[PDB]
Amino acid sequence: QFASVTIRNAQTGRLLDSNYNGNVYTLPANGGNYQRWTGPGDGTVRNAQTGRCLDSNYDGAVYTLPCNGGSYQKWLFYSNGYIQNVETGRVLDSNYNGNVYTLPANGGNYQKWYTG
Ligand code: NA
Ligand code: NA
Ligand code: NA
Repeated sequence: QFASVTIRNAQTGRLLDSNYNGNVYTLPANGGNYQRWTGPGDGTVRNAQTGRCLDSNYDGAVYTLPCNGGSYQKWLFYSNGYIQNVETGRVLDSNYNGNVYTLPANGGNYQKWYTG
């Protein structure tokens, strides 16, 4: 479990962030609570500001939605930095533009995250 941690992309250095409309992206660190995330212990990754759950689909889109208990909202954190969706098996990824998505694991640094 974790409370109010940042989730930083190892490659870009940008932080996972989201808004009340459910958009997810990365931005440079700004100290705000939209850039913090909380993991209760049920596999969810909840935005500390909005309370919405990180979610994704088989096409690789990522977004936040009200927490609904489903497997698309459950994530596995690996000690090597992967963040894997339980339903799809795809891992969280992002780019220098700030887009966030999921892709099959390919060992790249864009799929490594530092959570703390
Ligand atoms: Na973050
Ligand atoms: Na979640
Ligand atoms: Na990942």
